[PDB]
Amino acid sequence: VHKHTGRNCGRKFKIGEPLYRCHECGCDDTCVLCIHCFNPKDHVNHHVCTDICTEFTSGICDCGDEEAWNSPLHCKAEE
Ligand SMILES: [Zn+2]
Ligand SMILES: [Zn+2]
Ligand SMILES: [Zn+2]
Repeated sequence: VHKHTGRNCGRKFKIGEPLYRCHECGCDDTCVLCIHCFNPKDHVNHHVCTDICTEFTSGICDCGDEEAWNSPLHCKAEE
């Protein structure tokens, strides 16, 4: 399971995969969540940007890295 209780997700994105950013929740605009972690319940009427990962925008999921977020998140994998 994609659960990562007690630590950061750190799941590396692949080309073509969805990445989730939130204007208000994200510390900065490099702060991202993977599909397994992003919980819509955390972001009702938030300005959520879901992009498709390309060759350029390569990185990792920030779920569970509390320094990357302004609000406490509730991992979707944990459900
Ligand atoms: Zn994740
Ligand atoms: Zn997570
Ligand atoms: Zn949000």
